[PDB]
Amino acid sequence: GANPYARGPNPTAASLEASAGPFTVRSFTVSRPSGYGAGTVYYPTNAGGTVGAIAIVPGYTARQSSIKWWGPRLASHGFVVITIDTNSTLDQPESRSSQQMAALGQVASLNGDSSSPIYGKVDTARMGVMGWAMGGGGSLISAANNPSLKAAAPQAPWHSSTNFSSVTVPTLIFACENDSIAPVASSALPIYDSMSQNAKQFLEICGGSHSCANSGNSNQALIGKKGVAWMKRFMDNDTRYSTFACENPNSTAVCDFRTANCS
Ligand SMILES: O=C(O)c1ccc(C(=O)OCCO)cc1
Repeated sequence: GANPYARGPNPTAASLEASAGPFTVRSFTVSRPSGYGAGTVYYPTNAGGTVGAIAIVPGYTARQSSIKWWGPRLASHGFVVITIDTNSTLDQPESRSSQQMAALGQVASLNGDSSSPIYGKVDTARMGVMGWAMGGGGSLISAANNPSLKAAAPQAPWHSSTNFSSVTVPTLIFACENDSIAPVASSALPIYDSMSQNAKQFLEICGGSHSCANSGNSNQALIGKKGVAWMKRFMDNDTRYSTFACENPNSTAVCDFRTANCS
């Protein structure tokens, strides 16, 4: 019958482009981080069923502020979102992946903690990974190592190897045209081209610096619609989002669009 994971009203371009989704969001600071530096958990208060969880990691030198906008944007659509600070702001992609996974593990633990605001709010079997730059590379390593993850959506990713041919997890790569830190042509695009087994998409923002998908970006309507639609489609199996997830958005803000194996 019905998809047991579907949450929220039927989507529209306007409802996905809006600053906020349909659910009320609250947040808390993790009192004792397990395996990472610090975290903030964003959650819907009124989703109507258990929701999946997404862990988001910053880039080199960076903190939760760089990635914070995703917490309310995704949680308002029916997700538990943990944004993390790493043990060191100078940790590399492998370590960022371990930390990201440790954060997912703690979100799973908090689902079982009767003192937590997310007690019984999480479907621990449905998880996703995001992150910026080295954190984007960490997210891809997470996906490679943990193929039960349901979706990945890194931004301006970098890793010392571009070979992510082992990834079977649906992966959306946000890229920034004018990235001077992790140039598209040597980083995000080779990573995208490596992936052969999965649903995948590539979305490059015209004129974007390395921070083009960070908090305070000027394309939150398009980037947020894409990120939410990809997570809805693949973490929730929610085919109401198939077109939003798979379409070329036909946008003057998009300077490179690719997709494969999307339905
Ligand atoms: O996470 C980062 O922001 C970060 C990512 C990549 C690099 C880097 O030096 O890549 C070399 C090629 O451009 C440095 C910082």
